[PDB]
Amino acid sequence: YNAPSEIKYIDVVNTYDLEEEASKVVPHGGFNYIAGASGDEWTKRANDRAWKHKLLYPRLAQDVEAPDTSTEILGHKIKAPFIMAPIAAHGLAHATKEAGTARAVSEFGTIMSISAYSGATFEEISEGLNGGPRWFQIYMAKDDQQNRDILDEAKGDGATAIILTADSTVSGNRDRDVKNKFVYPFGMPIVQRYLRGTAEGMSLNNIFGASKQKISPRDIEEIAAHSGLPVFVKGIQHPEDADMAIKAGASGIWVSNHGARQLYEAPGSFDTLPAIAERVNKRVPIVFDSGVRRGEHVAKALASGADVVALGRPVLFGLALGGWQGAYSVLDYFQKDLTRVMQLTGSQNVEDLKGLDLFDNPYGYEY
Amino acid sequence: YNAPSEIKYIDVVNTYDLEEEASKVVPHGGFNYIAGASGDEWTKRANDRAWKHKLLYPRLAQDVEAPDTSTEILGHKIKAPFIMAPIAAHGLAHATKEAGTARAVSEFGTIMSISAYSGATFEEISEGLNGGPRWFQIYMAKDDQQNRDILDEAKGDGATAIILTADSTVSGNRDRDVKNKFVYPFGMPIVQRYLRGTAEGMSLNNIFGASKQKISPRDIEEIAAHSGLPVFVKGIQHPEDADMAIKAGASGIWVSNHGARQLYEAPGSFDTLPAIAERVNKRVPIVFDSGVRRGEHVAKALASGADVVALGRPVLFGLALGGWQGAYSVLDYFQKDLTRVMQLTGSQNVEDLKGLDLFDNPYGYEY
Amino acid sequence: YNAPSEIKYIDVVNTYDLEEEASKVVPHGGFNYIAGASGDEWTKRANDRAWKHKLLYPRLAQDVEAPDTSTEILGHKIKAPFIMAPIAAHGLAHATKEAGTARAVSEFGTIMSISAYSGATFEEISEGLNGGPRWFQIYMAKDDQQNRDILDEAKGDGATAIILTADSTVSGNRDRDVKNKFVYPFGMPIVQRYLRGTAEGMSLNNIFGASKQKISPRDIEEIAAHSGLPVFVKGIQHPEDADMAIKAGASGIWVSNHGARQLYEAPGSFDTLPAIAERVNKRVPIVFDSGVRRGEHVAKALASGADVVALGRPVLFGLALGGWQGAYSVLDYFQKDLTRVMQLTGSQNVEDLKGLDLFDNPYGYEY
Amino acid sequence: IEYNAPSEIKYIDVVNTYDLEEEASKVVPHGGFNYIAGASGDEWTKRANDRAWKHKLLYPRLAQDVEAPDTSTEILGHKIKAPFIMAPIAAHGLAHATKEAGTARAVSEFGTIMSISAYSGATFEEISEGLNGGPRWFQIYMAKDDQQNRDILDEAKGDGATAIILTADSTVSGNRDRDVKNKFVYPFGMPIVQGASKQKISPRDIEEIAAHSGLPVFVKGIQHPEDADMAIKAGASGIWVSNHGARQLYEAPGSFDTLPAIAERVNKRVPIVFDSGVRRGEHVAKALASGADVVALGRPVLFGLALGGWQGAYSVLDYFQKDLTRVMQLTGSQNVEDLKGLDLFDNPYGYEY
Ligand SMILES: Cc1cc2nc3c(=O)[nH]c(=O)nc-3n(C[C@H](O)[C@H](O)[C@H](O)COP(=O)(O)O)c2cc1C
Ligand SMILES: Cc1cc2nc3c(=O)[nH]c(=O)nc-3n(C[C@H](O)[C@H](O)[C@H](O)COP(=O)(O)O)c2cc1C
Ligand SMILES: Cc1cc2nc3c(=O)[nH]c(=O)nc-3n(C[C@H](O)[C@H](O)[C@H](O)COP(=O)(O)O)c2cc1C
Ligand SMILES: Cc1cc2nc3c(=O)[nH]c(=O)nc-3n(C[C@H](O)[C@H](O)[C@H](O)COP(=O)(O)O)c2cc1C
Repeated sequence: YNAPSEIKYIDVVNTYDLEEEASKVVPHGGFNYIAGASGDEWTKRANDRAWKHKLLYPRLAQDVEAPDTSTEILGHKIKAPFIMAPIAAHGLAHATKEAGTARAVSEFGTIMSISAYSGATFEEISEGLNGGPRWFQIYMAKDDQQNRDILDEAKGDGATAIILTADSTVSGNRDRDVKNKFVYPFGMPIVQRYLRGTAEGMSLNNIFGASKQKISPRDIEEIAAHSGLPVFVKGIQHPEDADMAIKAGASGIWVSNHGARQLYEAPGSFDTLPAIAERVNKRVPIVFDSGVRRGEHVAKALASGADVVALGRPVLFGLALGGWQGAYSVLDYFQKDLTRVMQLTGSQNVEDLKGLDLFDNPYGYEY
Repeated sequence: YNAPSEIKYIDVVNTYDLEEEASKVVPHGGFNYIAGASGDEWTKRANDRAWKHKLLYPRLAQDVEAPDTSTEILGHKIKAPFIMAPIAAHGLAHATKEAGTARAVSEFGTIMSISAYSGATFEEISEGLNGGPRWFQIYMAKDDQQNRDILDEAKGDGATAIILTADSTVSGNRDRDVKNKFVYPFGMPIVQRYLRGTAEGMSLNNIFGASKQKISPRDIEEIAAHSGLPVFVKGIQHPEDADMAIKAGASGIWVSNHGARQLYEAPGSFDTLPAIAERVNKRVPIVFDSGVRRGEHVAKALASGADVVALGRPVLFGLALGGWQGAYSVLDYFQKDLTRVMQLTGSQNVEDLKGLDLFDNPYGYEY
Repeated sequence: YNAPSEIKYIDVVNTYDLEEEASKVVPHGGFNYIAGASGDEWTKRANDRAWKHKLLYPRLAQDVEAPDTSTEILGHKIKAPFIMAPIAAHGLAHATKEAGTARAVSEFGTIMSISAYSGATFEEISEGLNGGPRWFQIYMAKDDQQNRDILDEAKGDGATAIILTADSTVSGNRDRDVKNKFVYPFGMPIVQRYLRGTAEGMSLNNIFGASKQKISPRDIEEIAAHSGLPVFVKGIQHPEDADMAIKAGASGIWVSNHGARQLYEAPGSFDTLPAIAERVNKRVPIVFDSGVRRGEHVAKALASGADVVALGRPVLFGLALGGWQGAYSVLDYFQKDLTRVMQLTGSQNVEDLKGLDLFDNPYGYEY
Repeated sequence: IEYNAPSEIKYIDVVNTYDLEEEASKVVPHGGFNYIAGASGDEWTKRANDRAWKHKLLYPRLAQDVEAPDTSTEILGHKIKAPFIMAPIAAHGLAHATKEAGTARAVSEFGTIMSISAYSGATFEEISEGLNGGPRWFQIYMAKDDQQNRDILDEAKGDGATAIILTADSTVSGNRDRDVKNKFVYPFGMPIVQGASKQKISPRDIEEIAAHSGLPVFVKGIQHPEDADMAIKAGASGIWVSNHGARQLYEAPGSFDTLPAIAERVNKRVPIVFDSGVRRGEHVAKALASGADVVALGRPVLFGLALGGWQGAYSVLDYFQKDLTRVMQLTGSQNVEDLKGLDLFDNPYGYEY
């Protein structure tokens, strides 16, 4: 499996261009596994087009200069209001794999979310992170004991938070992977205690198929008790699941449609956020994801009730293209892109963004 | 008439791809008789896009495992909440014709609907049905006795329900058929009793022509008294017709626009179901059709007030590609596809699906 | 100037196809003068797409058979609720010019509207009409005497109503005609008196330029008083103009935007009709035009508050393809087309069309 | 650095202004051509500026007793032939050799107000030549150093500027994808200046520029009505609704969708200049009916400059006037005040209808 191995910074004019550029260095099956989404990919187009439903205003004479993008979340100072989303199998994009990404995230100065379906070990990622804050994302086992072990091992690694992803009890209808009969070209060290024998050669359907299908609120309570760490429930799109999660002991709400890779013919993630934030009414922090590509998106997410956003596909396309330097280039882009938007909207800091007016656009994408 | 005859299962990644796949093997006239719709087919595209007006929510920690797709309608236990739609002249799609389809539907475990314009005899379909349940769909003659005869034969063969298709009192303006100058290349045994000889060589326009134009509610009463069977009234888009049908004695309502093949410049069928369902007010069962293509459209219909759905073009496209096994592949796909959707929306059984929240998308297809 | 001369019936499948088909046998300039409209023709597209804002319901068990398209307007019995709209310079479409169209309309059994910018004389047209009813459409001269003159000639020739086209005090910005430097290849005998020459070699801007710009409500009183005939005011899109015209003695309101050939960046004509019909509140008859192409449109117009529609561009493509007989085929197409629609909508007669429920589509054209 | 703008001077036939964009791409150097035509991000907000005109639609009106409509109007004492003036734009040299002076002469002979950018490729003297006694407003980009502002404003009152336009929506550049991709470097210098422009602009800066210049000040870049309140309160004599032809903030609305709410907050306290997207008489009319007092034209004049110097520019100003004159006739507008009273049709379907 010929993954790219080249390391370097890259010019990021916009993050949409990176998809096509990565398509040229990443193996066909893997690239489309990274890029693709459920069905004819309509709900992924909605993730992207929802950004035009709410439009930013330029603001004049605001007494603003050198905006400060820093913020804080569960006591982690970070350089911008974004973090790295859990993404499986970075190996698919670059030989340095999760360590590559980790090192970029670490040096940028934000949080790395580690995925249960990681291609690399904790040890290999820890050396990439070099003491940087990390949270861990769990896809659960059926067997309770294996869950205690993963959470224990994750804690020993230093994870200061746990992410329950619950939107993937079975796989989404990912036509690209099915037509390419994709199977993972390496193992998943952390979870293979419950695939028992390698993830290599298996499809994402049997992997999700061996994880826990029958997740209940009790699982959120349980994980919080055992881990002793703050718990995010990730994949939420209906506000009712925000109440349920919080009542179950979640310390944060992660709004997300899994980048349209799960339930098809669903709304674009950003359209669900206001309602969810209104229900949460600031009881816990909110991380938002699924379709962020621009600083104008980070702003809009913040203005709409998110505390931070999680970045995914672009950072993977950066990795592919220049390893940890390519990824850092993408993180650096987002900060600078955000820094421009703050200046033109009268935002001195991250709290100002959360308070911005938004122009409602009933006409949508075609205007 | 060079129908395909090859029998086999097929991969089904989605049902849309089947269209182009069938055109390569089904001859020009018959293929376009099956695919196309009235006018420029704007309403057919409406049936497809209506699905994007109400969107599903993913639900999390719903305590759901191995969802059950079985439901019951008018005493029949069926494996999934869908039935086969009455479709004429399956010979256009495949040499095994209505028998092929019958075998698949019966072997899958759901109800077959028999078209009065079937290319095969009642006897030939029975072979195919090997005991499975059937409903009979009548295009009424003008002569009463001939209605009684047909209903009596239908009931003789085993029909447990009669479907009155009342939306075809004259043909829609099917441009593809006018320009191809399409005429049926074999006869219709159940109805030639009222044609100018045999249905072979005739346009659908004159066949409908030979059928009853002046259909009134007295006909619903008459069919039900005579047949002593449940009568569904089919082709309903407007709520008043549903009340009228029920007062006239109908035992179910069948929401349909005939796959856009009749009145042009009308709404997508799905946009009309809620208002019809409110007027029905759970007095009788509702079957929905016209545009179903995914498990998600199956769930959205039940959620909006149907009890089951009817499948059409997709099953025919499959039958063209692999006879009874091609058709079976398609039904199986709709079942697996529904199963995924139930799990992700947090529906343990079919009754849960009818209680689902939908997201209103006022932006429409382009979002 | 090489206009078509062939006379024959034609196969009309839909009226949209006729446009491209007439382009094959009509000289570039004259064709594009017929086909085009103001600006980028966005408002011509709005005229067509507005039909998708209100969608017809099919209705079942309506007890309808052989519907009757006949109707009556200001005491004229006619075979269908449509009339021929006034259009200049028919000789650009066909050698028989306005006499061929007259023959078509008269044989069909509806009303002919004569343009003041006709290229036939009153006697040539009158010959094709062989006694059929006619309405005369005036573009006013600046000089009062010449207005009295034209009306005297129109009443003497048989006209039973006068149509005041008032939406063209100056020309639309018709981009096709400027780029083609289009000018008329023959004279216009009826208005010649107030052009300082012959209409031959003149642009439509300079012709409209000679006509009265300063049309006021007194111009309506005066035409009524002089003619003694019922006066339609034509080009209305704003309800206030309906009040104004009726208050000035108009006996009819003709809703129109000149088939999008005048004011650019304006609504599709059909969207403007309900408001107008409400303000009119049945004080006088309403003719609708500007975009009619199908029987569904005729039904929607009548259901939205029109008594009749007027046909235009497609009748002229008809004339190009087969002179009076091609034209007749189009009228006969509209008659048949509306007949199917009445059958499926449950309309026995023309009055029934006026009471139809329409489904509201807020999603517009892409749905 | 090397720049080879077209130098031919001629009148052109303008059928519509959309066609001028591509026509001018055939005779303007690629880099500079796309500097003028391009916008931020993937230009969705520039497309938004154009499509907004389809949100409100004009009605034809009949028997309005109208003839020879009159497009003249008046703003802060200036009598102008049409309710449009020229927007402030930099680097006219990018379009034509005659640069700002060419545009000046078209604007002057036509009979409306030239607006002069601080970042112009020409001297006040070179521009005054083309202007030939005609009226001018000076648009400032503020420097950090107060003395330079005061010096540039004195200079501008010296040349005869009768208003000052403060442009506050460019505290940092838009994200112009084309310029980055084409590594476009500005080919000439800006002799009215000499980057470190004033980021931290406040209301106090409005007060100060009114107070020193002693001229009417317009605030330019407004898309939020609060900012109209802030401007009038700080002493602005005018409000200039603009998103900078979409060359600035991305993923924002089309300028014309924001106009009504601003007009409503302004309450005719000061006059309103509107811009960003104007391409037809139909748009001048809708801007006016939606609360504007005059519009500013930009890209289409420049494209006319490119194709025919002052005479191309002029052909464009001429086009708008005739185009607007057609619309007035068909809408029942005798004069420019009548346009501000026009009813508009609400189109909730959007561009696709
Ligand atoms: C290739 C890929 C792999 C992913 N793997 C995981 C995973 O293992 N666990 C998880 O919770 N989310 C996973 N996600 C979802 C992301 O955390 C996030 O929700 C998504 O990337 C946001 O969409 P965007 O990247 O298009 O902005 C994955 C997404 C992608 C594209
Ligand atoms: C080729 C074809 C033939 C049909 N023949 C009949 C028929 O004989 N009787 C009837 O009641 N409906 C008939 N229908 C309508 C179907 O019962 C059903 O309404 C339609 O196929 C559903 O739309 P879809 O297939 O596009 O989802 C036919 C539909 C198609 C596409
Ligand atoms: C080529 C052409 C010539 C026309 N000439 C006239 C005319 O002389 N007088 C008039 O009142 N309307 C004229 N009209 C407008 C028609 O009366 C009518 O409003 C229009 O054709 C309806 O639009 P449609 O043809 O797209 O349905 C003309 C329209 C066309 C297309
Ligand atoms: C190439 C270019 C340069 C510009 N330079 C300036 C400038 O220096 N100062 C300023 O206030 N506005 C500037 N603008 C904005 C214009 O004043 C005006 O707001 C814009 O042209 C309106 O967009 P439109 O011409 O596309 O309708 C510029 C616009 C363009 C396209």
